Amino acid sequence: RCLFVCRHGERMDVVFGKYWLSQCFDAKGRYIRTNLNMPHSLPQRSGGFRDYEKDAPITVFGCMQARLVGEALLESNTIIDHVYCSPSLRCVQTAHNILKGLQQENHLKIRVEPGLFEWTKWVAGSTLPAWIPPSELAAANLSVDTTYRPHIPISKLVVSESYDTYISRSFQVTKEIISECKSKGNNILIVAHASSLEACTCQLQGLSPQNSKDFVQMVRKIPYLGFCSCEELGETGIWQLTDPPILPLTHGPTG
Amino acid sequence: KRCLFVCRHGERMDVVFGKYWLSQCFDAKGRYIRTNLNMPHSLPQRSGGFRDYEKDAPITVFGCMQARLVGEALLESNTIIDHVYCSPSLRCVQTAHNILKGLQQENHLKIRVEPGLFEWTKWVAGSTLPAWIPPSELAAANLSVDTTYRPHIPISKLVVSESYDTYISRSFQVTKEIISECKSKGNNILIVAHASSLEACTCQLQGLSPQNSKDFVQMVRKIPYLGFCSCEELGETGIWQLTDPPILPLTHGPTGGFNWRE
Repeated sequence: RCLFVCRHGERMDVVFGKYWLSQCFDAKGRYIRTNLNMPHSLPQRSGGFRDYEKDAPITVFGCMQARLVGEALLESNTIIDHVYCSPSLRCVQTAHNILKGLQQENHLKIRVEPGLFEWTKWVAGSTLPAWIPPSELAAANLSVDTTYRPHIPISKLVVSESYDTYISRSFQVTKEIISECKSKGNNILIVAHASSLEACTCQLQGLSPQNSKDFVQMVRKIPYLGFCSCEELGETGIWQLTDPPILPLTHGPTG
Repeated sequence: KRCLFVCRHGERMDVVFGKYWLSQCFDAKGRYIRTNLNMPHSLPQRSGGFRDYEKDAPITVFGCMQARLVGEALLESNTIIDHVYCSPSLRCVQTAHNILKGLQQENHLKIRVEPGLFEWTKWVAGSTLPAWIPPSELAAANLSVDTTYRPHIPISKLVVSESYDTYISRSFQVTKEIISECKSKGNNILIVAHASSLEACTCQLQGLSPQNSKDFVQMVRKIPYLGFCSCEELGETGIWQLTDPPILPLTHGPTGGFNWRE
């Protein structure tokens, strides 16, 4: 029926900088917040807090951005039946807070899908980031499904992949996600990255894939929690872009 | 100890959505139809209709949240607030109200609306002051305002298109009046007002020399929303000095991407 793709919320490493860990972790590794936009606590990572370097969480206003989207979906009576998300912490946290706003934290389990991760050229680093596994996510108070079997596993991701690769696996996973939810529920929410909003949806329309230049141009346009929607053309296998069921979310900075 | 806290209002509708945010939000009949998640679900009705919003804009949803977090931080630091005053601008009143909610003092503290805390009237467009909402109408619209309170500088005493050092002066007098009336009835005072107010209300209180207008404006434009400065007094002396704020600062960025799509 309907596919909703949206981008994650505000990130710590963007608002507070590349050296943000020095602003919230002391010598002994204790978390000490220095700003009201930093969350009261952060999950423990199986490996230490330097794993946050490559996999930063969302800010307190990131949680709000997500929650308002959640609440907006509830106010418009848009029922989400399954939620998928990228393995990035920021994406999981965004997905979780959308559910809080949806009043469905204790009825839906988020399906962490590595195939939804962004184009690996934009990794700020040499290797893939250490992601927090589903089991360890659930224990950090994020509503994930430890049962879920990913269509693309972590090992299948090529470090520093190419445009054609990324676009291809984006299409496969979306197609796969669309298949395994046909029998169960009407609407599907993907919570992922700016790139995901374009790559995952381009062929869904039946329109030819735009080249990498016109794709970067399209990706820089998407805001935090930027939210798009696709409707199924009867049962034709092509989906067209609909007007989203909620209003857009715009705000400035502190100044 | 005895502290004075001065903080700027939260994010404004007319900055985020522009001078003509009304044309977006209100239809021909005067019905409020929000077009963004950062717009509140409703707005208070005004005496002269929605066109009164032109020069007295409300805060945004994120503006409300900013105020809420600051209130919650104050509660977490165990900072008791005994009195709260605000500029008569709707944005300041609403900011103060949401600070009280985070503080869990909505139904205990009553905000004192004080026209002398209003910003420099040179920044008001036209040759006429904003159609402010009176305290009685404010209470009726769910903002914990003190209807009893009698302002030190009423609306009629405000000079339209006033000069810098006049603004500087009345800011100084009003702060001193506010301090003086609260001396016997408690310790900590919160003032919720404008960017200019942080330097204006506290400069000469600390004996410091006010800056000239040009240097003043430059400083003013750096103060973030809910920017929060603090002053402490040495016992019963009337000598005030700057102190570290008893809460953390608040910083966040914009929504990003494009402002307009499709």
